[PDB]
Amino acid sequence: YALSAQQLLNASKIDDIDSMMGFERYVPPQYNGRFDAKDIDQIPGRVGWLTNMHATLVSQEQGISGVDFYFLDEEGGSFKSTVVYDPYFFIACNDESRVNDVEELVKKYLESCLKSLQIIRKEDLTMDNHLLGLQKTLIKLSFVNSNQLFEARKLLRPILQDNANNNVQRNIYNKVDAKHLIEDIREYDVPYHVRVSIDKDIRVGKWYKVTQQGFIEDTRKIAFADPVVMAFAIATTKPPLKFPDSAVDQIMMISYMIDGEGFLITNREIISEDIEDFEYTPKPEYPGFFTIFNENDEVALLQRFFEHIRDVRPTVISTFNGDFFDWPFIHNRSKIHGLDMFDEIGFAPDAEGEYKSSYCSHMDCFRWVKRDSYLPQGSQGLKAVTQSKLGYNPIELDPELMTPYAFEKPQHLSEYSVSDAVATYYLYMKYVHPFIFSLCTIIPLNPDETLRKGTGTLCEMLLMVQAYQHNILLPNKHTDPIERFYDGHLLESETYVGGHVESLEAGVFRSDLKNEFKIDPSAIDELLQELPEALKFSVEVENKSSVDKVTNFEEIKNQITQKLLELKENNIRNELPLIYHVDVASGYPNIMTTNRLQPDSIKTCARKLKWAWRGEFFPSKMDEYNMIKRALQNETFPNKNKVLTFDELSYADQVIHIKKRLTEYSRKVYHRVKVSEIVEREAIVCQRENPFYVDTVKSFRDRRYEFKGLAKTWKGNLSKIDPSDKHARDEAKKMIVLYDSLQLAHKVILNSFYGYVMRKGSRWYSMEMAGITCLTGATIIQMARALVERVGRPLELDTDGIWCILPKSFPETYFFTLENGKKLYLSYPCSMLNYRVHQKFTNHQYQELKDPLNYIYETHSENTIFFEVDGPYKAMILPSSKEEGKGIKKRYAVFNEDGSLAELKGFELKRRGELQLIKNFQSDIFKVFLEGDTLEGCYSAVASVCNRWLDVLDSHGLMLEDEDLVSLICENRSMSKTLKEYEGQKSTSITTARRLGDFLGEDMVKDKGLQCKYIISSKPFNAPVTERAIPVAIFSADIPIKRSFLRRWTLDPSLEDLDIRTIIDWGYYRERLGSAIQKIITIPAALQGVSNPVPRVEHPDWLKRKIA
DNA sequence: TAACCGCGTTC
DNA sequence: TCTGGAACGCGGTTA
Ligand SMILES: Nc1ccn([C@H]2C[C@H](O)[C@@H](COP(=O)(O)OP(=O)(O)OP(=O)(O)O)O2)c(=O)n1
Ligand SMILES: [Ca+2]
Repeated sequence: YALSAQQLLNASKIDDIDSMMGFERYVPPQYNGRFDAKDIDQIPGRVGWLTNMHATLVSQEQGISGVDFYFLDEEGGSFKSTVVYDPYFFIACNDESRVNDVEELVKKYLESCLKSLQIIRKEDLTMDNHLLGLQKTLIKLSFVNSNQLFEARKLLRPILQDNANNNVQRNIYNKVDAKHLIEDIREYDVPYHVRVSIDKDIRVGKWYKVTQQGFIEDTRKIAFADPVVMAFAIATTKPPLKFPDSAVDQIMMISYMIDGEGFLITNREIISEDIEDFEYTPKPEYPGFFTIFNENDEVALLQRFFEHIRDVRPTVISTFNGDFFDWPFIHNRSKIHGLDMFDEIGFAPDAEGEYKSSYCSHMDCFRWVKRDSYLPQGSQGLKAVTQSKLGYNPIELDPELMTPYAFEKPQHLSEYSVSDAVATYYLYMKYVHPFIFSLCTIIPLNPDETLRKGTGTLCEMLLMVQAYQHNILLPNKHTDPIERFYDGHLLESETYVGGHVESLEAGVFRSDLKNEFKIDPSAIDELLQELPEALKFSVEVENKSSVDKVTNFEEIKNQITQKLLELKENNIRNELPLIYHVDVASGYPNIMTTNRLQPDSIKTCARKLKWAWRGEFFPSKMDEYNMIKRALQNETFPNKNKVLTFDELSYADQVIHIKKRLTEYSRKVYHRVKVSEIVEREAIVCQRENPFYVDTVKSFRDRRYEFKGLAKTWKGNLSKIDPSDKHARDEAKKMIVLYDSLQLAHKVILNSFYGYVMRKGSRWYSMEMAGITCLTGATIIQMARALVERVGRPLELDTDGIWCILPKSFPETYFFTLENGKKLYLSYPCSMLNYRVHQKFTNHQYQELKDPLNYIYETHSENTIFFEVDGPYKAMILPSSKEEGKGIKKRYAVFNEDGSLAELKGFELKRRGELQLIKNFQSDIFKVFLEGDTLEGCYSAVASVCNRWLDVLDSHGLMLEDEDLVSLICENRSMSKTLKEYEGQKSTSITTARRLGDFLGEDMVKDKGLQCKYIISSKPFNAPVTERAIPVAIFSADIPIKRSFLRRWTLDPSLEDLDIRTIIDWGYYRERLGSAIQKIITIPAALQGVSNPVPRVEHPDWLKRKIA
């Protein structure tokens, strides 16, 4: 209909644009010989590196469905080739002996849109006897295009919903109709291009030969082709204190880089003078020679950008958040200027509002930064990312100086624009491009989708490929019920008990300051009894060798035994510690694969595993619940298109009202509004189920292990280089960052296999399997702690890792020597626990198909759960709570032996936003715990820094320049949603957002993600802090505006002193600094037996009493 | 006091 | 239409 025409027309537009960019549709010659990959060089065709793919319509050259594929050929050119393929989904039946009856129904019922029918079989993991070869019979419906596939779904849903409802009433005194035989539709929601990419085993990033028969992968060709890559960034005018408006604000410059060649177009109507060619090579490996394009006016600028793009023909354009700032600005500045960007460069927004093209992938690096970098949110800006992954500081410029510096210091502003471009091209080439394009080789998505789709969706794609290739029927996307009940109470949420976290000790621990250890002598007895087989376990399992080939096994056994035996005779010791960290490698994935954990396996073929369920429900019983429902049934409610009734509403809106009224009732009759209960649960895990899910996790884990191991290889290569070989250590350090980043980008995707069984809309949902994963790790990590606390002092614990200190005389690291001369590394702290993990947690019931033809299985033991050890570290600093007895989890600082920071967890320094005074305070303070000869001398050095920070606040800031003051006292906080979505809520961010609007206009709060830079006033006295919160920007406006809003915000019309120094609630920030000093310095010092080093910060009353 | 929320962390 | 999980710290309101 009118949908077809729009789609056929779009295909014609896209076809013309592709040809302008060098993608003419290529048809390979004919061949009547056998189609075999071995004979690839003789089958006529064209070879090309696959760079993109998109669904389209074809007109015998109604529309025909197909997928365009974009190639770069070996002769420096490009072409595209199309594959047609009939879209299809399946109809399931509830009586396989009458499948033809249903077949003859839908042939006539779907005669308007059906192209062909077929009876096919697939394996159904929910079917009885499916592990014996019994398959489910289905009707495969096929169509000419996707719109016809959707037309059939619209005709098939009435049948499915009518069968779910009961039958009509005819003769009350009384072979079923074939319409009732339709059980369900299946695989109806697979995106078409994912369907073609899976069924035809085509992947972006591989080499193919487009022949008449099909696509032949050329395994001979190895390395990727080199696409023409461009990355650009723009700079716009901006009213002071406000945001750029693509309506009124013009753009001044566009800076970009094409394969290393730098460019910068300028808008002379805004920037004052012509800019000469200049260079920005921030580090030697980032060459940046920039040729300038000075143009009269904005149109002239935009056509250079469009003409240059048209001439170099980029197949990848990279930006940094250019999907929601840059591209929409260029578009609107092209609309006002009468330029159609789509006819110019083939770029346009899509359904999600992101800007895309047919021939060119848009690589928004911010998506990679946000999803795969593993960097914190505070470190996700371009400057922080450039500092972390590129190893240099890019040029800075306060955005309020950008519009003026187009006039005053243009060249200064030309160096900032090129900086953003240099950092973006090399961020893409070094990190984003290799990662995403490699991922495309195994994921049936094009580059644009591999970069932006959620990691759970990426997992589902990987799993569907396995499911299809093993002829397993795809389950339909899971749907959660609108209401669930527990014990007669309406549930508000349910979950499983997740990871185990423990705060066990606080204070400073350093390798030069002795500690007191109490060694359980029975513990040493157990280690001595397990020592012979633990060392064998290290040889044969941990290093995949044989004790027959090690030549110092007895020496090592004796040295460890001697060290252990002395520790037993002296169980009370005051020694230097060893600050060690043990962590299970890929904990949850390895827990899953060890126990054959997968959603379809939750049902000696049965392994019972326990998990913990936690529910949150209303205190109201049924008898009450029904009462509030019938109350709302008698009420009127507004329409949404002039008044409706409860039952005339939707089910969703119904329970929305029920929940609100249920909360109110319980808050009165019960006072409590939500009750939480935990119940232990068991689940059967079949050990014989088709392991397509488990095997997918095992493969992707092994994929990550590759890069994780290379990061450890090169960490050792760098430790072997002499400090004088400067060029060698830089290459080694660059390898370390590259592989550490690659293994980290694989980490989120990996652990998303564990999270996917709880994702909304998941095809393989199982709360039980996730709950079992969490409880098992909780058992292992506590088993490990139970041993550490008997031999040393565990400090902190989270999920699968333990930080601890061990006596200096505890057996540490050893090196088996093989007859080959090669050595094997052994760390006894790790091997003692790994022998226990493999004594108590191995799955002895793991099963695999031996003979698949006769369906014979074998049973073996499996366990891939290993602690890895890092250390020994120079220092660890763990903070303590302000409340008595409580600890602080997920926060500490760790230092390497050479004095550099190893880890910094949780603290405000790294968190996004937060109070700059506390941020800057933490930066200066942690490195100071390294000073001092004794523990008491250590705390004194930190107190010196403390009292300097207390001095600036006690002096009401009089010691800082007013520029350093506006930065130290400000606190930034982001707003996830728009301010209108926070109605009925008070906070400092909301107040700042409201006042920013009453002063700079509602056009500021128009967009979510607003940063609220505020300072708290002492002005409304004894008033809630959420009200005394002023936008920092007010101290930067003209004086009348400042006083009006100030006096109003202070409730003091007698206010003429508009100096920020007088408005600040110094006592508030003095108390904030106090809580920081208490938790990092003084209160941990008390738990370590050192009197308050910072007496100006008084101890809590409970601490002063315990001191006595 | 304890429940409770928003944000951004550690797993 | 998209869309991995739970545990936790902290400032701040609220019952
Ligand atoms: N983003 C994350 C981080 C962690 N986890 C869960 C699953 C992990 O198995 C477990 C432990 O977290 P780690 O940081 O130890 O991650 P891994 O054990 O997977 O990796 P590593 O080998 O680096 O320890 O926490 C998760 O689900 N999602
Ligand atoms: Ca781990």
